[PDB]
Amino acid sequence: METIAKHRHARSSAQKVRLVADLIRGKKVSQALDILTYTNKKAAVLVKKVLESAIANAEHNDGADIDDLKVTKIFVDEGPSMKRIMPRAKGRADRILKRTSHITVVVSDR
Amino acid sequence: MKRTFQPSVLKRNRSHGFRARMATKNGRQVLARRRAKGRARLTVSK
Amino acid sequence: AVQQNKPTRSKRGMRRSHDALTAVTSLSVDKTSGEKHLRHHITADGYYRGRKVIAK
RNA sequence: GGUUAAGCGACUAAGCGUACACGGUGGAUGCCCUGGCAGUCAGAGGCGAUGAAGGACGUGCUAAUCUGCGAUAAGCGUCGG
RNA sequence: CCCGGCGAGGGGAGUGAAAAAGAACCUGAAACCGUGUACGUACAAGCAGUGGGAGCACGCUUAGGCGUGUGACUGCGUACC
RNA sequence: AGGACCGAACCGACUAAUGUUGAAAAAUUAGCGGAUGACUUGUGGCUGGGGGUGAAAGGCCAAUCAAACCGGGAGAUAGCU
RNA sequence: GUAACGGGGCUAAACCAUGCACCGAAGCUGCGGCAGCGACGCUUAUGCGUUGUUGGGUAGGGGAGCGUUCUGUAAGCCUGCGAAGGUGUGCUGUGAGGCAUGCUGGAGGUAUCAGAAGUGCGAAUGCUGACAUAAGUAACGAUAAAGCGGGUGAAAAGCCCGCUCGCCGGAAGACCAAGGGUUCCUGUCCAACGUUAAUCGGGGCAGGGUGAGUCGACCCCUAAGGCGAGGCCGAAAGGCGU
RNA sequence: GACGACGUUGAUAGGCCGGGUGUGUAAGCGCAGCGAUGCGUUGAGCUAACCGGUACUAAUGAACCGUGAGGCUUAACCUU
Repeated sequence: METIAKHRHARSSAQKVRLVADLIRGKKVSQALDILTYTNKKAAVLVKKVLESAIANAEHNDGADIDDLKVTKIFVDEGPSMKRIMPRAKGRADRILKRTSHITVVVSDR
Repeated sequence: MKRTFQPSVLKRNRSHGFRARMATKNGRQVLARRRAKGRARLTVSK
Repeated sequence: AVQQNKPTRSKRGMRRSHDALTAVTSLSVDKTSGEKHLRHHITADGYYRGRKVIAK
């Protein structure tokens, strides 16, 4: 069996979150938890909460074994960008793109 | 830098107010055009 | 000052070939509490080499 | 079989490319119309000092807005349906 | 019910013909950004394709030597308006 | 006494550097000039576009001036791109 | 930068003469196929037995067609036993295209022959929206300056408390007008707003708060100036003015 | 980034000890002077990056990566 967890409309650009996602792809959840805890980065705080949700789902819904689990798939998709205005010099206006991300994590007992 | 808009409600109402518009033939035509267009704020009164 | 042609997805990814992060492969483990942490750093509970350094 | 020498020689992918599959973003396309456009046949062609047009402020068991109403204030009387 | 900050956001459950119709909601195209698989790519120079073409992978096949994807190497080749 | 002198406020803007997708659609920093006067400033008022005002530069008249802005004639005309 | 055979190299692989071979184009021929114009058998309600020949093409002329939306044919036909649209596959035509079908989709679509057009886009420094690029780069707005402890909290360099440090002090303090109009206080919340985080905020939500015979306005009085009964003037509008 | 040294079997850095260097006679006390000051204690006190030493502090036991005899053909050698 496999489980899924997602965090949609996250306040971070996918490019920044993908750096952390590449560290735990194909790792034991236990090993991935330790990699995110001691990773001095913000996206790691978000990914760790998505992973933790996947663990809880399996133990609750599927009553799975924790140690027998491990990450299977993880990907960060681009989310809706929020349009803002940044006043520049000489009356010119630039548009800020506060990018968002959709984080997804998958675990399995395979 | 000293900009163009130096607000003064007195000068605002005396220059573009309702009674200032109703005091001339052409000022009354301004209100007629704004009434025909459907403006919610005919003037700068309040 | 500015580009004459739009760079490609390839050059973009090629430039990001060195932007990947590294993960600490190992973590310290005290023989007193058994809890693991970074090396040359202190644990959460505070134990350190079986001397009970700062607790509170 | 063993050693040496010469010659040849795949397995690597940090990343990238093409294809396919699965997705995200985005809101095109199709479908829909209590909205518009242009007309036809009928009407009515004026409102106003008996205070107009258009507004302000109010008005509810009501915090806001819209609609209606005007301190008799989402309504009063009467005659009919 | 569960993770989470008595959050956001999700996973189940349940409603429903449909939740991949969950309100950021019919259909959900393209640019654009990604995950996975196959092949190719770290001694090779240029409108990036075209003709030839090995090898690999996959699907066929009453072995039928064909198809699909990839494209080492090689001839020619300086976009459109 | 002084359109007197030195010099803050205040009013100005001679030089240099910085800034030049600026902190700023003309500023900052260090110096500079005037500083009882033809000074400066608040409030209100008047002058309206071939017109105003101008110790006069074609200067200013709402970041727009060798004829303001808005609307209209108007889909001006364009033997040119 | 060899740089005056394209190069390597050549004493012939140079030059002259002669001769026989071969390579060599979308030229010619061969094989198959399409189309146009011609003559032919009055052939035949015209296709050929055949027949010759032609077929590079801008401006431009002529001819013949595809497809799109709408009207009639159509209360017909297809369609929840799955329409349009979307996405693939396969077949097919000289081409614009067409047919079938898997998945998606969940309700309209439309033959044929005619008819009418907002009928076909890569360009116009085209218009609108969306999304890239540069790039996770510049920058985060005065070089007045922060440090520690404790508290709160999911989380504290930025909030609260406290001890120090530093800055303004003819202000970077205090009270007003103008202007703004609830930004004031309390509680609560952190999505967005704050160029970072945020428990904080001039942010969100809710509630509360502005008490005058003496302050100010209104009021009385007038300045500049404005309006202006009559009036004077002026095509009208209107202008000046008692 | 890299490069070099060291990581307790240890002088890598800091501190500490001593020295040197620089500054130029600290503070306090006492004496003299009405006093400012001067004199004595005293070339004093302080002294950064330097020199020579010193495990007082920090450089932790581990863990992680990297493997397990290294292709085919041919020739000469082992077996001139």
